[PDB]
Amino acid sequence: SNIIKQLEQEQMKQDVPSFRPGDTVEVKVWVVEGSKKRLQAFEGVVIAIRNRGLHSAFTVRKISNGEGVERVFQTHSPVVDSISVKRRGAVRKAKLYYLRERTGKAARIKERLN
Amino acid sequence: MRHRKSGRQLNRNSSHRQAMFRNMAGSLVRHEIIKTTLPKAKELRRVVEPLITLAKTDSVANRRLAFARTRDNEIVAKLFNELGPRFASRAGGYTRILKCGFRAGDNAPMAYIELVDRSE
Amino acid sequence: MIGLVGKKVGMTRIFTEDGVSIPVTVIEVEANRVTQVKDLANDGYRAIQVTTGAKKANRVTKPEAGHFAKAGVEAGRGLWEFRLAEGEEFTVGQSISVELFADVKKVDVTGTSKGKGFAGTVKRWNFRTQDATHGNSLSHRVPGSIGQNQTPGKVFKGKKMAGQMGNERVTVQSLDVVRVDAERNLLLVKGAVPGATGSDLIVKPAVKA
Amino acid sequence: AVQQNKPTRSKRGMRRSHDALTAVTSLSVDKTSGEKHLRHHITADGYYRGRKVIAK
Amino acid sequence: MIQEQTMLNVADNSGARRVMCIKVLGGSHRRYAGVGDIIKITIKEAIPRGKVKKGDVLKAVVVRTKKGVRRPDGSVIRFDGNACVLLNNNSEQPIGTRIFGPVTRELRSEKFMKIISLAPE
RNA sequence: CGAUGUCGGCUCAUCACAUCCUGGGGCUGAAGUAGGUCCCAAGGGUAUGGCUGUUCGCCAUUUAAAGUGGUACGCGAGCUGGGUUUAGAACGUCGUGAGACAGUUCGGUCCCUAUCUGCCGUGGGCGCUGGAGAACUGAGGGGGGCUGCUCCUAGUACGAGAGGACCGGAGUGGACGCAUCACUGGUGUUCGGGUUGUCAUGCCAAUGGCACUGCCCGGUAGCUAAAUGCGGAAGAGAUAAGUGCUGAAAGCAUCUAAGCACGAAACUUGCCCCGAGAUGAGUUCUCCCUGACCCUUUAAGGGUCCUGAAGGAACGUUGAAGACGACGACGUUGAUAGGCCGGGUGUGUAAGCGCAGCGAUGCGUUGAGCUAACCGGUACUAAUGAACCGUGAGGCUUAACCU
RNA sequence: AAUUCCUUGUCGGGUAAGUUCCGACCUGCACGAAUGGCGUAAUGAUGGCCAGGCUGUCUCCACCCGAGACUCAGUGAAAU
RNA sequence: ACACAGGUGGUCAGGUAGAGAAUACCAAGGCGCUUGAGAGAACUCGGGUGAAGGAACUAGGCAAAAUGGUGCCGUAACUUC
RNA sequence: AGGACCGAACCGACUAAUGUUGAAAAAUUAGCGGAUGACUUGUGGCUGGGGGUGAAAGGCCAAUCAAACCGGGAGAUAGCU
Repeated sequence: SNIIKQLEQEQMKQDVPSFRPGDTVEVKVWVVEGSKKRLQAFEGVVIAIRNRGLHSAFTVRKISNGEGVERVFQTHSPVVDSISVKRRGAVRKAKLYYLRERTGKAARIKERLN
Repeated sequence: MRHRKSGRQLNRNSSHRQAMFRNMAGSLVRHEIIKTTLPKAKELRRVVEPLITLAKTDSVANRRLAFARTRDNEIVAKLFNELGPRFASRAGGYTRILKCGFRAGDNAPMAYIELVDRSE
Repeated sequence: MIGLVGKKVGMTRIFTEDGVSIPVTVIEVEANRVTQVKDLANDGYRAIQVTTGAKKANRVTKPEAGHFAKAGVEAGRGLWEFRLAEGEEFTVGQSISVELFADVKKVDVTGTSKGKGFAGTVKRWNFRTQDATHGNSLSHRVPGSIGQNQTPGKVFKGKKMAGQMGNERVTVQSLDVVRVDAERNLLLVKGAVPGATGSDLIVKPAVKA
Repeated sequence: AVQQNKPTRSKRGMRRSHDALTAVTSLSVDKTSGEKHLRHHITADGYYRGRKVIAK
Repeated sequence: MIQEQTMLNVADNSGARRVMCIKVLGGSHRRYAGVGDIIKITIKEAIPRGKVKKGDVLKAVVVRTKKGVRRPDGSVIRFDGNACVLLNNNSEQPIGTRIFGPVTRELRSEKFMKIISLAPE
């Protein structure tokens, strides 16, 4: 509605790139360890869909220890702070959830170019 | 429940509906007016106007891609060419409806669905 | 303080700098000016009653027009009593707002639940589903038993099974004050409130937790 | 189940209280059709507020 | 996950393969769950070289929940393992001397210190 | 015995207290600590598995605790059919035999659309005394009542130490409920795309059809849990067991006889929902009707004429409302649905055309096209327009006020 | 043991925990050689058991699409 | 007993794909099954899908699921070879 | 070659579900087994009730089977209801 649009513009205050999945990213997030304003790096594999306005999603494949995580990024949370786009590619699907199953090697994808 | 869902089953499955609507679409173009069950008309309304919107704009592409939405040469030939100037006279609302009461096979309220720019 | 009747008109969640984004529900207040009064000179009560306006002045009847005009003009689609014994208010419209709850920090929020209607065992009374195909013969969403045998001979009054969901007033208590916006007439509450969009809702002060 | 006992005449007419057709006061007049017609439908000569819908 | 069964991974050098839960502790008939809680375990397979025996009853902490755990805004870290760190059963100490696997910040909080010094992410 | 379906399970409970836990105490061989035992206490809560047809039992591991017993050893016109016990069959055994088996084993039709009572909901009349429309008071009824750990107190009291509280407070969970899709997800045949086969659209291309949604991925709105929020309180009042003062009978003593004081999750409240058919029909506010006649035991009316209102429903258009009614909203002085325009969302570079490649196909055009149930706006279409139903200043008695 | 009452016998294996199962032991209530004994590869809509894959069987139920139910109109039962 | 979702033998045996009288979609050819119309509940039936777990279910993994073709590899206990 | 294997036709009925005042006095659906034979089926033929037949269940012999059905003895008899 108009009345949750005005409010929603009130909370739009990120200015961000455009992320077309197959994005490599390095997310730098406020940990708040023991009142530390350190920022921890999360190079991952974008999969999930952004927008739904305000509320957005992104997610990681990490492959830390032969297996990873997913970590939903919002791109409007302060906890997010700033998000690097890094390498991007071309892939027809907007999700790469067959990368949870089929894992490495087929994690590779084609390049978007510029 | 059906809270903020629209789209009736009507008679059967969606697979009946899409055939059943395509028939009635073309029958509308083809003969001007249709007398049928009052729910039915007010459901077919929703999804035949999108042929009519595509057809009040000149496009070759959108004609063939508008034949993904119809089948029959004739009705996409009437559309655009003959029912184009009919519907170049407006945007929005390409039928009047009006109603006509119960049917003589069993009591079932009927309405109408008919073109408004010729109906004189 | 008293609660006043706004309306929920969406739901959001609003970020804070410490990294929590609490759930929110954006109730929109719009003036609630004091129309009818109920006093202890007339015994039994010491409420105050209010308005929200209404779309037309043709959509209500001559009785529903009179009572209004005998307290200024402002429309009304409703009136909701709000007991009080002190925090006195007065019969002339006052147009009071969220501004109340800037010295309150707990609230209740007391709207109307949406309901589904039909109800049913499992779907409303939360029973188990069994005999899916392991010896199926009707048994899924059945209540199974509802009673015993002849040494009660009957089923007690107020036994759950079938009936009705919602379409009634409801509250869960609390639903704290998060932001008081008295100038856009937004009230940002903490978590999900009573009913779907378009429901009227009081927002009393709790002291009940 | 299969009932037991015979319901009484009373118990019939008691259900048939609620059985009846709504008297709509069907006949009505327009100034576009003075016909004695059922409102919000056909006049039997196509009109609804005037305007013939019928071609049959 | 499920109080009964589950086949959990070892996120730690000791033990190997499938490791069964038998009760998600906290009790009162705890339904599913476990994210960073201590849970009564029975190892089903154990490391074939080196010994802490199979079939023993121990305890473990689930640090890698495939459904997910989350905070501070409720942003969910969804694991792809189902792994835990085996723990002394009469106590609470890690028996495992190396830990590999991402872990939860809910173990940073409160007495658990030992776990989160020996694993990264 | 003119059929009262057995056990056990499942499902669904509900009651009793001879109480398992929480609560409150007495005694203690009551160091603390957890207890032991007994008294009071049913408000609430009261475990999953392994084996076995068994309930039970035994075992495993929690849990605050996994109470006991009753309800046709609770529940088959709700489910199951494994056991016992149908007819088959077999072993061992018994029997001369046919056959037999509270020994054992494998296999082996579980029927019935509810009239009535009862319950859970929900309307339709009439009533509430002129008739209406709203808003309530709150008599009553229902819901709800759980609890660990950790941190603080305090490493204090206690203890030789080891160990380690009470009282009280805070915090974070578990189980259960309640609410809600905003977040995280699921579904999403009604949205988009890929794709297998084939058939069609004259043919190519591109599509559409059909194949359990053909197969398969993602997904909108809505609904929903596995998600998220919130809830069980404090505090009163009157008490129980209990603990007491004061205190005679019975110069003392004595919690009781006179009189007073505290005292539990019980109870009455406080909290939430239903709630004036609460026929004891309550109350507050407002609105609409203030014309004639006639025939009667006449003050009780019946009928007739003129008005017919406020308001209702009907009807239509429909709703995060809905089995149907109901309720909610609107009916052209309109945003009520749909449509349209724009937005948004989801997919992911349409088609065609041009170029490259022999081709398959790629690239460019083009983060394109398409896109609902959404949102915003906009009368484009239908909400037409009469009507209908509902009447016509309020019975008697008495008090008070008013000429 | 499809044979054993006591009996969940007893020991071992498997199971986190195994009245069954499996291997043994022999105290064979009340096994036994053509009313065939003991084995047995192959076979089995065979009995029992375990394990893998796999799963809405369950945890713990949800939504969806259809056919009813529900409502209208026509027709029009039943046992009792 | 019915214009009964059942039973009933021989003969003819088309295209494409496919091993095929499978099956899928089409012929030739013949049909929509003699109540329709609405609302889309609960509940029942019939299907489809399910985050995480994966037999904890139950008398019992019953059902479903998942497996599946063809070519090629490679193949153990045991054995009446 | 094979009472061979996998599997349509055909036959048969192992599981479950739905039906169980049905659609139907035994069927339907999804699975299932057998499948050139100890097969299966059409046509016709043949065995008769104290009898047949039976890869054997007291099964089957016209929806009836531990002695069919129909007529007759016969209004059997019933100390029974």
